[PDB]
Amino acid sequence: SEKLRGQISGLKRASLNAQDGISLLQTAEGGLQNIQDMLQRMRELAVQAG
Amino acid sequence: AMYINTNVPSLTAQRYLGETNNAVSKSLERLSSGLRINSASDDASGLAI
Amino acid sequence: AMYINTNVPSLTAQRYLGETNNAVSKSLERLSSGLRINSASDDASGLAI
Amino acid sequence: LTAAESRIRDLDIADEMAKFTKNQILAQSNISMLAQANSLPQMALSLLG
Amino acid sequence: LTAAESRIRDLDIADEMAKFTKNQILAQSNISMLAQANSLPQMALSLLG
Amino acid sequence: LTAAESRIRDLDIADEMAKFTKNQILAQSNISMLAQANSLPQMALSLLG
Repeated sequence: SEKLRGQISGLKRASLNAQDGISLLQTAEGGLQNIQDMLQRMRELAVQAG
Repeated sequence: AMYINTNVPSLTAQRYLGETNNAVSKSLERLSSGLRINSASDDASGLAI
Repeated sequence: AMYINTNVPSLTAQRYLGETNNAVSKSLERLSSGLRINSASDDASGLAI
Repeated sequence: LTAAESRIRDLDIADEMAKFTKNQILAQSNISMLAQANSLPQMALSLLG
Repeated sequence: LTAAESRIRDLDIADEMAKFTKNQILAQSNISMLAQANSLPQMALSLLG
Repeated sequence: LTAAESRIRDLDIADEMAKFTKNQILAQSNISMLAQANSLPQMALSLLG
């Protein structure tokens, strides 16, 4: 009983940690998307000249 | 066998409800956005093309 | 997992509606004016020419 | 950030309601057994003499 | 090329609508079954007691 | 200046509607829980003796 209780508690804590982790990557991909959006306008106005 | 605090079917229903809600959220996001891929994880090969 | 006080799809739809409405207003301005450039921000090089 | 932060605000209503119902059921059994235990001792002894 | 690129834009809206409708229908059945699962066993046991 | 000034008149109606629905739906839960809380105390002690 004691071992099973400990395992249940640990599994719950890991379940929380998973979403705690996922939020950070979501933020990172948002920032990267903004940067990628800017870079293409730079390239377009680059091919403008010449 | 009748016990107390053994509501396993409640746990099963909660799990299935969770997956259903996640699917609803993703479908609503997709159709509101009007895009297939969105984000960066739906397709790993179409973004570069 | 259902929540309360967690209406995020409303926020995302509000954002996308914002971009849609801003684009609509800009196009309305352009066609009503009947001029390509307008303002001073759309193109940086056509003004002098 | 508003999506991430609002994940430590409230649980699902389902499991909280489940716990509420389970404790509500068990309290009544506690009370009934307390009543019968209280009635037990002296009534079964006063006829000894 | 603009015809070629606009082939990964979004699904033909009909199938996304169908997915939304089916998931929305299924969620309410999940909720009702969860309610009955919460209701039944503890009340039955309390009746037994 | 009429564009600049009336950026401080009112929000979008969307978020106001969202908060209104949120608070209105939470009030009913408050009322129901208050009713159950008033129901519990004396009915649970009247059968002690």
